Amino acid sequence: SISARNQLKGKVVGLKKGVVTAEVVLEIAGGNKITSIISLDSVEELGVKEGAELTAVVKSTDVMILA
Amino acid sequence: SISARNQLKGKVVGLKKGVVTAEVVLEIAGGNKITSIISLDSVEELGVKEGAELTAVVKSTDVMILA
Amino acid sequence: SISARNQLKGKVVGLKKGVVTAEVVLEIAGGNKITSIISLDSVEELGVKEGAELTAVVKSTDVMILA
Amino acid sequence: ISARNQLKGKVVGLKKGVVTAEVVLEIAGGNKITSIISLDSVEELGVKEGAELTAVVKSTDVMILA
Amino acid sequence: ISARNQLKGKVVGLKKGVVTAEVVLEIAGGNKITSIISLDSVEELGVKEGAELTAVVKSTDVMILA
Amino acid sequence: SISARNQLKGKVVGLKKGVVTAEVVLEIAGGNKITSIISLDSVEELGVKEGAELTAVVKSTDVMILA
Ligand code: MOO
Ligand code: MOO
Ligand code: MOO
Ligand code: MOO
Ligand code: MOO
Ligand code: MOO
Ligand code: MOO
Ligand code: MOO
Repeated sequence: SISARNQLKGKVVGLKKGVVTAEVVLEIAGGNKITSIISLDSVEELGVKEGAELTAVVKSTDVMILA
Repeated sequence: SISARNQLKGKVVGLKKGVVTAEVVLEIAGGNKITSIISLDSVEELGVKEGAELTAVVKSTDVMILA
Repeated sequence: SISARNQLKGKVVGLKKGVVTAEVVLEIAGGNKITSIISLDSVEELGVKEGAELTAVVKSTDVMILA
Repeated sequence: ISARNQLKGKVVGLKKGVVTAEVVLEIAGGNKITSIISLDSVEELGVKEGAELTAVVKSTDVMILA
Repeated sequence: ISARNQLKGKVVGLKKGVVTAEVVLEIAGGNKITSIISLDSVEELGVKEGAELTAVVKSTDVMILA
Repeated sequence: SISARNQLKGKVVGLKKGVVTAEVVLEIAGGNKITSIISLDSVEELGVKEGAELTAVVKSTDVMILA
């Protein structure tokens, strides 16, 4: 119910922990890949792991268009 | 060749022009929908129209994770 | 259950609808005013109105420090 | 500045990485604000625990949860 | 402020919508900067053509093209 | 050919690699310093190095006005 209009359901296939940030790579429907860099705290708090089923969220105003 | 790690190839199915911004809705592979709000200038300059084939770009650091 | 680490509860004191986006000002702890600019579409589906209790959400990576 | 979200608080956490850094400020009512910025900024503004600072956020970066 | 991108320029365009507004500043070397902010900010900072202002951008929002 | 309206040409004067992200400082017209924090992965694939000419890109919606 949050306004972010892009919610892409997917599966974690890559995970890399840094000191402050984290990188979560999801395999989503149709064969596309989504790359997320978020805080390492949210990554540990949400219990993300390779194979977990997750949703990638993106606010519309953060989406560019390439012709 | 730009760093934005999320490039989702798709087809414009919705277009709405505002005064300063624009909303471009793409149908992408696998049946997902992407919603873009960008400037109405880039929308007119790139020549976006319903049915055009476009790529949605999203910088990794703008992607959240929902468990 | 989203990685976005900042989630500030409040009540809607401001609502302005545009053509593509819309403005939502929430009053949070301490009378602090939070202003959110989102899609017109999102406000309508989330049924936002003056007095509604909603939560404002911000990804850490959008949060700057002013000294 | 144009960013309309400016919240005053007290540094209650600071995590320094290699490129970025986390600052956790406690603002009015016990809410905590998490900010990830550049290490460079954390060295230059003078950020440390106990310090009073303001969290700034651009409106268009704020989502709404119903 | 922590945002490390602060470019000084002169307002050469201003477009007012209902909720947001476009400001186009000309900075050093003829480059133009496009910024979409809240109408509210455009009314309060005092933005108009000819005015000198600074464009601010957070590092983590800047992409790189090779 | 991307909607991102700000594209500032420059030469790399700064490069710092982290674990998940990396920092790139470009020198543009007027000696102005632009700092970009992106994914470590992106810097490696784009082969970024001191002295490289690259273009910094920013979406309008991330650009604030300081008075
Ligand atoms: O309606 Mo949104 O929060 O700009 O995707
Ligand atoms: O040094 Mo990081 O890759 O910002 O945790
Ligand atoms: O490497 Mo990026 O520009 O943070 O997606
Ligand atoms: O009033 Mo708009 O929908 O920001 O052009
Ligand atoms: O970058 Mo976060 O971990 O979604 O606040
Ligand atoms: O008017 Mo702002 O810079 O989108 O908060
Ligand atoms: O990410 Mo910064 O250090 O607020 O420009
Ligand atoms: O919001 Mo834009 O039209 O990608 O600069």
